[PDB]
Amino acid sequence: KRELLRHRDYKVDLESKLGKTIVITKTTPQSEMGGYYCNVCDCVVKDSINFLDHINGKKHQRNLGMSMRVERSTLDQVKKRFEVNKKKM
Amino acid sequence: KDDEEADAIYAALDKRMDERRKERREQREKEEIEKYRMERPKIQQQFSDLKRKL
Amino acid sequence: AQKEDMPPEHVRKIIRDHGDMTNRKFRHDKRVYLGALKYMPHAVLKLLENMPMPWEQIRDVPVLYHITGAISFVNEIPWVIEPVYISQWGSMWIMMRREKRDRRHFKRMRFPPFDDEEPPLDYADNILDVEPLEAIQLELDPEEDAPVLDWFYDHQPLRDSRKYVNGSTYQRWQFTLPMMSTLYRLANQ
Amino acid sequence: QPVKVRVSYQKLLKYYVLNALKHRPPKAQKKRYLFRSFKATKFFQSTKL
Amino acid sequence: ANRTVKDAHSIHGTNPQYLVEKIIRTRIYESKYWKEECFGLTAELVVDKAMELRFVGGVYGGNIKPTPFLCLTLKMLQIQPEKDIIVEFIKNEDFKYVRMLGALYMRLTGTAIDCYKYLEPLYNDYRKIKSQNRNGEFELMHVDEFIDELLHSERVCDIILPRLQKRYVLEEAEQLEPRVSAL
Amino acid sequence: SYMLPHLHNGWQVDQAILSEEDRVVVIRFGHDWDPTCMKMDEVLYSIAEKVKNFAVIYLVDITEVPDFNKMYELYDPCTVMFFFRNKHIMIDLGTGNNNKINWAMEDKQEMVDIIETVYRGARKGRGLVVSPKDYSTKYRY
RNA sequence: AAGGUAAGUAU
RNA sequence: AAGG
Repeated sequence: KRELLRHRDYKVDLESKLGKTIVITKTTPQSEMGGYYCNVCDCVVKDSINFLDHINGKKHQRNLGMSMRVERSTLDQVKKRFEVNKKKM
Repeated sequence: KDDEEADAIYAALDKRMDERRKERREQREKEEIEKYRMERPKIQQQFSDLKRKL
Repeated sequence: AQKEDMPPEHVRKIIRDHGDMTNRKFRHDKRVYLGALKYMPHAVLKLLENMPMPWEQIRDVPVLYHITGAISFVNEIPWVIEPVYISQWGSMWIMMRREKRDRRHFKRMRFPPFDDEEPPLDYADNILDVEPLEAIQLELDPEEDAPVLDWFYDHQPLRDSRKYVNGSTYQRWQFTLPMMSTLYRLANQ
Repeated sequence: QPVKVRVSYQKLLKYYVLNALKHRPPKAQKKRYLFRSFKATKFFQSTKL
Repeated sequence: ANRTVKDAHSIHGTNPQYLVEKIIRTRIYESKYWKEECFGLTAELVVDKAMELRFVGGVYGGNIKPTPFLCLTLKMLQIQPEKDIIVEFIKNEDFKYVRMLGALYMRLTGTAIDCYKYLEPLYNDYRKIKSQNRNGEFELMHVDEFIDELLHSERVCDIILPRLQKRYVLEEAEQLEPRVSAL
Repeated sequence: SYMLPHLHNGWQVDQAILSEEDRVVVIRFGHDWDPTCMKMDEVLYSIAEKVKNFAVIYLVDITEVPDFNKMYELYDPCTVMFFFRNKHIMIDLGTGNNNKINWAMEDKQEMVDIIETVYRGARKGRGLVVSPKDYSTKYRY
């Protein structure tokens, strides 16, 4: 029941907390620690590039009930995408 | 299984390529250690008579 | 019980596919592939010793190749008649000297000829179709070079003439005095 | 002639003489052919290219 | 992911992505653009990202940093689109960059017949475009110049294109009609 | 060379490495019949009593016990490796290979000094110790 | 071609 | 935490 891979419709706020300072204590769990965190995979990553690698990893997709396989597109939907993109602008 | 067959085939081929002078050089080696062995006997041989008396 | 020759397209297809080891279809059996790779220097030695001579455009050579395309050997020893070979190379000497005297600017090749990330060319779609360029060949006078003119500048000349060679093995040669004199005159340089 | 080509001649003669001195008759052997034995096994096919 | 899709077939006897140098492929795979906007791309998604292209080029800067055009080219090499998809990319008229991406993919993977059948008709386009140099600077050229570079230059956009049989050689065997220019 | 204890399978080698908690487990990988191994084993035998307070010496035949050939790159005629508390203690001998002593020594005091340095560094909790003597050259003059 | 590896703990 |  591993669904095929799909593009991320949402951008990732890699630079959201630039310049900010986060105070972390012993009691503070991984949720609010500094860096990047994913609840889907429940992990903390202190890089933008490593976070992108993680969200592009096998385990992260697997925890989403997904698979690394990308579906082969069809001609009709490609043409319709061209048409709708032309109509939008 | 077939990996073993391929390895055996290549090993037999390498052994066959060695038959050009294998027996000649091996008999030369046999006749060459014995030439050296008379002048320089084996260490255990030099103690054979003493060992027998034990 | 002798092994019949395979069509040249069989080895062409075998080399064309299985090119990258990343394919997992043929990874099941690799001992047969790996065990035949240690003889790469032998393939190198047989290939370079059968290099075509400047008087020859295309040289078809017998080829012994692994069943998986792991390695290809040129199963041929370059036997050449010594007077014929010397005369051919003397005529080559004459031709290259005349070309260097005649050609105003000689464009030396660029080494390496191709880019380092450029993959080796496919023979079928790049060389098999294009006609070869003219080779170096001294012009032979039909009057005085007649004893050698017909079979000169040929790969293994007189190989099929049972009068002048023992046979296809190309081991012995029996040449007439006019041919020997013509070859001797062609190799004075 | 230039000095370099004269040294070339002398070095070529040196190689010739060294080859002539160090020559030893080939050792007797049984005729074993590598490519013939390649043809014997099923892993090698023959063609003309 | 990062590997070639299973249903894809080999191109020029190698992996489809291997048409790009391993240095440049490794740099692209580590680029922010590839990891962010090229994690999973179908033909529809490639079309969506293709129109956002503002320039064409290979890599730039002292360190090898790939352009989005090169990343999309490598993505299309990874996930193989059918030939009609490439033609539809080429048949596009509103967007020049999508047509250029399709033409580059056709040059990379298409047969020597296809490189003249589908790219030579693009000589009629002279739209001004911006091309990023290897120093990070941008320069203006035209569509026909890019097509000419694709058909005649060995290396285009920091990619060593596969060998093409010369046009006169193809004409002599008469399996391809000679090009008849509009002028 | 024959007076030292021998280990006859990989499990015995693992147990010998695991058993000693306060001593360096010096294990020589090779063959009792190899001349280089004969020299190294004679050197180890000459010091076996001296270093018994902080080192134990075992000999392993890499043909009888091939379980560590791929792991420890035991493809040399002789090889000496150091373990302390189930950890392989590397040593910077200056030879470019910091994992083992792959040659045969001639000085007992040399080997004793190396064993002592390994023991001290491993007791302090270090995975690499610097040999008191460099071996980038044989000091032959 | 080497004699130019810090030993780690985390993710 | 990510790669074959």
